[PDB]
Amino acid sequence: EQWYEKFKPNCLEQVAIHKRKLKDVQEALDAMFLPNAKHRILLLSGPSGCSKSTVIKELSKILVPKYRKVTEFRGMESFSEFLKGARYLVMSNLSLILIEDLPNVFHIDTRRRFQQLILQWLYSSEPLLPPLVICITECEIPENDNNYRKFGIDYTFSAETIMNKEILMHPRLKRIKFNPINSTLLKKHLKFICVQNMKMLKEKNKWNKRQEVIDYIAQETGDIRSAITTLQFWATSSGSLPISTRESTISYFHAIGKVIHGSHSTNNDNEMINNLFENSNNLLSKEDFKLGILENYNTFNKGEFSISDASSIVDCLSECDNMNGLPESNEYGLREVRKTFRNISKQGHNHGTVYFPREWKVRKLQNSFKVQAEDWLNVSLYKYNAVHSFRNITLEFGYYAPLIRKCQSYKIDVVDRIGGPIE
Amino acid sequence: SFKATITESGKQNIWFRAIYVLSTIQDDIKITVTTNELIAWSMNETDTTLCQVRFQKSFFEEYEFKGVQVIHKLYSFRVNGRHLTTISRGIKSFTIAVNRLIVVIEMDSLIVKEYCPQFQPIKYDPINYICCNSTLLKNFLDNCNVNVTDEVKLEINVHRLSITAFSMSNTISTLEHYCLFKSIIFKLKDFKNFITIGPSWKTDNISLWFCHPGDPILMQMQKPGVKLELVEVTDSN
Amino acid sequence: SLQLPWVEKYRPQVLSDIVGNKETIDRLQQIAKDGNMPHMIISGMPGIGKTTSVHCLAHELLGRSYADGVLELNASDDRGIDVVRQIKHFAQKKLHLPPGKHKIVILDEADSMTAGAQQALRRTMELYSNSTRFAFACNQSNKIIEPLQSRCAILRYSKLSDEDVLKRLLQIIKLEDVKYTNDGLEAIIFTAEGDMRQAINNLQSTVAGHGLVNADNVFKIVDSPHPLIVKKMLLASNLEDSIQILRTDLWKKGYSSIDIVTTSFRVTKNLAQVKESVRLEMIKEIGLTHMRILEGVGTYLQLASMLAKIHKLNNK
Amino acid sequence: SKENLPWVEKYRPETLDEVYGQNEVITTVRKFVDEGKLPHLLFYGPPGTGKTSTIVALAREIYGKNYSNMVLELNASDDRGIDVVRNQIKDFASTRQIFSKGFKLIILDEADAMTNAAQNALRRVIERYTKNTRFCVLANYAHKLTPALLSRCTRFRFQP
Amino acid sequence: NKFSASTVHLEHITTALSCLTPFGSKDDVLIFIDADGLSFVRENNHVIKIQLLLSRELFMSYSYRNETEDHMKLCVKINHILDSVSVMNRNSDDIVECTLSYDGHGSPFVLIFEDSFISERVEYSTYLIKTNGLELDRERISFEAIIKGEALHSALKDLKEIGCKECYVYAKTEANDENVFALISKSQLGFSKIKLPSNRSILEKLQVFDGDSTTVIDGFAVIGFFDFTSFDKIRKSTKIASKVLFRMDVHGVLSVNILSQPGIVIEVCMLEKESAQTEIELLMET
DNA sequence: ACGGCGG
DNA sequence: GATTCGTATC
Ligand SMILES: Nc1ncnc2c1ncn2[C@@H]1O[C@H](COP(=O)(O)OP(=O)(O)OP(O)(O)=S)[C@@H](O)[C@H]1O
Ligand SMILES: Nc1ncnc2c1ncn2[C@@H]1O[C@H](COP(=O)(O)OP(=O)(O)OP(O)(O)=S)[C@@H](O)[C@H]1O
Ligand SMILES: Nc1ncnc2c1ncn2[C@@H]1O[C@H](COP(=O)(O)OP(=O)(O)OP(O)(O)=S)[C@@H](O)[C@H]1O
Ligand SMILES: [Mg+2]
Ligand SMILES: [Mg+2]
Ligand SMILES: [Mg+2]
Repeated sequence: EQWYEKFKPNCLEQVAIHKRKLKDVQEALDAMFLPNAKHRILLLSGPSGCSKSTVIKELSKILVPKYRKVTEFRGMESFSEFLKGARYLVMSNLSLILIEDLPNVFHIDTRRRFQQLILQWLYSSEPLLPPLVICITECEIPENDNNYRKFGIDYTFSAETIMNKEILMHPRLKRIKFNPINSTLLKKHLKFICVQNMKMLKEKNKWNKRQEVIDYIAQETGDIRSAITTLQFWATSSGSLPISTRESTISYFHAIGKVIHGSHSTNNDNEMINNLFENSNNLLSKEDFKLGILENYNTFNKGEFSISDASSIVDCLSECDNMNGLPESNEYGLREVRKTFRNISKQGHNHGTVYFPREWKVRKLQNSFKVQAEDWLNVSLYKYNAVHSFRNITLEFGYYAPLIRKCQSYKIDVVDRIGGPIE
Repeated sequence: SFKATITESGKQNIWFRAIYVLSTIQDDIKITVTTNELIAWSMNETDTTLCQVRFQKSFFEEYEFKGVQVIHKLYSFRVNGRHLTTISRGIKSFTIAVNRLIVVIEMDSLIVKEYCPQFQPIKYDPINYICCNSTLLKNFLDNCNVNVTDEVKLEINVHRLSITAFSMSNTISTLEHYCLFKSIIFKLKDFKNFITIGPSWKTDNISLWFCHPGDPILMQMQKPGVKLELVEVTDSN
Repeated sequence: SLQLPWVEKYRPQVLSDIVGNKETIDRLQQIAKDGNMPHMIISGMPGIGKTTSVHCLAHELLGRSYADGVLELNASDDRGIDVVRQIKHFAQKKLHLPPGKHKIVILDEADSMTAGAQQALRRTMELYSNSTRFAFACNQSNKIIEPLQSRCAILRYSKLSDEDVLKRLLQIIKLEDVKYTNDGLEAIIFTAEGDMRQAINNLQSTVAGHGLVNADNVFKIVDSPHPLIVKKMLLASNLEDSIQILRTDLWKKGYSSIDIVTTSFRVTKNLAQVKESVRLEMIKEIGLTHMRILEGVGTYLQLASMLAKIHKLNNK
Repeated sequence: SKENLPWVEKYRPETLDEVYGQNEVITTVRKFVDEGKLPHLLFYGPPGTGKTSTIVALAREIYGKNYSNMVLELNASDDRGIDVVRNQIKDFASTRQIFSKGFKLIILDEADAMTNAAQNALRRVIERYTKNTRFCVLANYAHKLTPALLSRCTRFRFQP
Repeated sequence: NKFSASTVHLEHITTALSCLTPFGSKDDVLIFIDADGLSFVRENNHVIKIQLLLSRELFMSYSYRNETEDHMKLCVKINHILDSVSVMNRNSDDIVECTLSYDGHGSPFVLIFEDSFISERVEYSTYLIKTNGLELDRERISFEAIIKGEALHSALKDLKEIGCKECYVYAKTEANDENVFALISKSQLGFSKIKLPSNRSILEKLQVFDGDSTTVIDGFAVIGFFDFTSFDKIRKSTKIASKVLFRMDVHGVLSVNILSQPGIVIEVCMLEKESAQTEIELLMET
């Protein structure tokens, strides 16, 4: 049929996966096939076409007939009925259950049901359970049709957003992140396919010029399936049809690094910025990206650059923060940051490591402070007929009121600085 | 090749109810075809339940017979349950025949309705005894909601038989053929449907064949021209 | 009341009448004959032949079974996850096609589909790949999720050149025996800006209005692309000429100030021969002017001030 | 009757004769009407230039007494979401025109306020039922309309 | 009062209102007041129109003292009327005498409910008027079928249960008494057909003409491609229909005439789609 | 007359 | 995209 379906691996050695990752997956899987196995779930996450399920199928074609099929799901509570009958696959029915089919997680209700049902699976009191494996493909979700929801699963389709922290942190859940197929494996396999089609490629007179495309494809995509599809399309072609492969999305920190340091592929700042906006406007249009720029522009040279440049960068960021959510604001801010870091960049710089903004922690602390202040206010209102504005609680009482209400206690009420101390 | 006709009221009702239960077990209901019987059956996503209903040639006014798999020749095919459950939903002559299935409906008001549902050829995929009455289990099971109770316990004793849908429970005094020659747990969304197929052709005993907790349990009912079979898995350990 | 517009009257019916993308069109014809058409995603800009090529491919491939073989779904039709769960019965349908032929599901405007629909389309494309094939047609390929693009062969249609527009215009003219001159057709191509549909519409309007396709008659009913007038205004040396353009060719012609500001933003993004610092300063000034326009001050003085600031940051 | 109306509404043109200032577009649309073929039009210009008047007078010289059964006028005062486009406009376009005055007309006044989803869905209603219907789009700001919609519409600019 | 009508058989007007619900449930309603009777007209998307008529004989008193104009037109919303009469029918078992009233342009539509103890009075606000162009040509009928109400209602219910995204109608009368009338549906099941019988109790009369309603010919069929969204608007009216008359001309307008048992007369006009024809012919020759 | 067909 | 650790291989 199709090369990515006709040349599918028949053994693990034909699977395009790294040796160490393969070892980790193998040992984890075998440990999940033990009578009382610490780990109940195996959440494999990664980009598309990284042999996430290919390797699982091959491994369950060996492990299953050793301690005992893959029983794949077919995507409100239909998944409940499926999993209500996916637990009887016990010994003599041990059949690694693979959930590559995700019950619709773009819908709030069945997303919560998916999460709260996999939790019940995690906390099940049954003494014997089948090895549960979930494959989630990390793919940025494009810009919708004006969707004003703009929720978590409306920006990125990732495990973190489908599952809840507890699910992903549960001691009995093992997560093995997957990486794009390296060019070594990609060339090694795209050449095996060519020594199986050297006949047609010879009569086509492309068998001679095969390693050029085998290398260009291996350098353009980490997707094995897309690589094989592009190879099939080029081989069956006649003329000099352009070799185009699928397009992948950059990461958040990848985009930050591109803005700060740049990209080797392009030494043009304008072209790089325009392409980043064109292909990635679902992240370059979120305030967290500008917060990341502010938090990580000091990771250039480990923070050993002029103060004038830092002042210019932060001043521009502040100016663009009052330009509303306009498209020009980000295009100005990122361009200014890149220009500033381009003029000062040289050779000999041991750049630092970037980090995610801590604004979420500050917001959580603000919420905690609010919760603290409210108790003080109502206590006063019921015990001293006292109404105090939250502004005065945050500027005067938060500090004086607990000091007095504790010192008088020193000789129901608050004895500690409202919202914790200032450090 | 195939031409079958149903020309009675209760027979149409049993056909409808069996078709709906097969449709609610699997989206595509599976019908195989034999020169002496008509076999309809379904499957589950996790391969747990197996409900099969067989219609003998005496159940139809005419049963002429002239993909194909030999074992006696046998045609097996798949057709959508939800589509064909509305066709079988007064009727004077219900004719079914055969790349799309052919079914003819002739109303008592001389209205003839024609449908052409598409079908896909496929291949055929073929202790203690309890003979409790169907209605006693019916009244209890119709009082159990699938959403709130999922499993049913079948504890058989020589003194009495008590069934618990779990913890709503009911007890039936010992039953006609309680041959022990125990405890069994299985699902409920299909048991109620299976026990409610039979009581549609009014003119009523269910047979429970189970061996071990890890072995499947078989349900059998008898009709003058209809055969009923259900096999469900039970928790191994 | 019986004539059809030239855009639809002369829509190609065979792959040989689709100008441009020579290599892509040749590949499509080869797929039409050989068969075994892979999953494809056809991107590009408006008016290039992304749907006139997928429909022609489906015609020349399925042929007589083009009624039970081509399940066409587009934005005008509902395409929720429920629809994707019409796309399943069509795939499960068995039709006796010639060897090498497969059913085609033409999902026009796949960039507007919901993500749940795409996540289910993956299931359909995985379980029924041996009987039916999917032909996505879109304007921006990034709107299709990466797992779907992984299973498909991406074919990007480039902008139609002036020669492939002139050749099709000459064909249509010879069929419609209209009168022309070289300068008129050059102006039609110039205003088309790589759009075949816009070129046909402009030619039809010029023929209807006057009859003779010359430069004057074309330009008195079709205006020169305003992005190019914005670019001319932004690249002026002194402020006199820039403000002069802004007034005569943009304000007195009826273009809205907000349109001018948005076009200026895009022009600046794609501007050449300008330093990066200058470009980002101009972007900032254009953003400030956009802010002022959106707040209510849609006046010519704001645009004049923006051009003055741009000149000020150019000359230093 | 028409003596207690504001002068802006009392002096609304009723025929294409009374629309002044815009000569080229009026001449072109008159020739289009006479020739019997009317393409998908798009009228662009500053407010109060005579776009609504022009299209309404054109649809009165194209239909007549059946200007109420052949023309479907939707504007910003009406909901024009994705459901509206998929149902009301689609059913108006699919149905037959009782043969009256050839094709039916759909006037989308103030289309710049329409959401992008509706404009994207209207693309395959404009170019599928072009044999029975012709769409007219009136807008003051062209940046709010999708480029695909601009591609399939003939642009006429209403000068000040 | 320029118009006044009184009745106690409120079930008739209730059925009139429930037969007007299918044509949208929150929109404007046109009421035409003339000496002959009381008529409600509704139009949806310029593609389908209903016209119910309550004759003078349904009211003991029907004055119509208006003299300046022969007919009076008023536009009132239907959601207001529905929401009012819904709570008024709470005690419908009482002997209620409904009284319609209208004093002319600018005056509200009054609807008084007197139980001999309580006299509820409601004044419905009248809106400006935006409905005849959607009428078949009487000299161009291509087929004329008279069908029983119960059979048509059952067929429509079946088509609803099958989904029936699109619908087709057939009208062929062959040389003998071979009156063929069928309602084909394009549904999930595929190509489903509901054939009305040729017997005279269900199909009283089928006559196919050459677009002139005068020349009868056999062997030729008239095909109508209708959207079932519009075709289901007559189901609620056929539910109470004794006999249903179907008429279509070559311009693609289907006029469903429903008569109830005197009762109420319902006229539905439906437009035909642009448009499978050979598939229709091949399925019905088979 | 009772069972089935908001985030 | 950067650093740091760890291989595998020529
Ligand atoms: N050497 C190879 N190793 C692995 N997979 C291969 C190889 N050659 C061909 N393939 C095929 O490439 C495809 C890879 O699919 P997978 O990566 O397992 O699915 P996936 O990771 O979920 O990708 P997405 O996100 O679903 S599109 C399968 O269809 C394989 O059969
Ligand atoms: N390659 C081509 N050769 C000749 N005419 C073409 C070509 N491409 C488009 N056209 C004309 O454009 C009209 C059809 O437009 P389409 O090809 O469907 O546009 P499109 O490429 O699909 O852009 P979108 O996605 O619909 S905005 C007809 O008038 C065709 O004659
Ligand atoms: N060319 C004209 N000749 C005569 N009166 C005109 C002309 N243009 C506009 N008017 C008058 O101005 C009024 C408003 O113009 P309209 O055509 O109704 O609206 P418009 O010009 O389309 O502007 P917008 O975009 O709808 S706000 C009309 O009712 C006329 O009275
Ligand atoms: Mg996979
Ligand atoms: Mg297109
Ligand atoms: Mg207007």
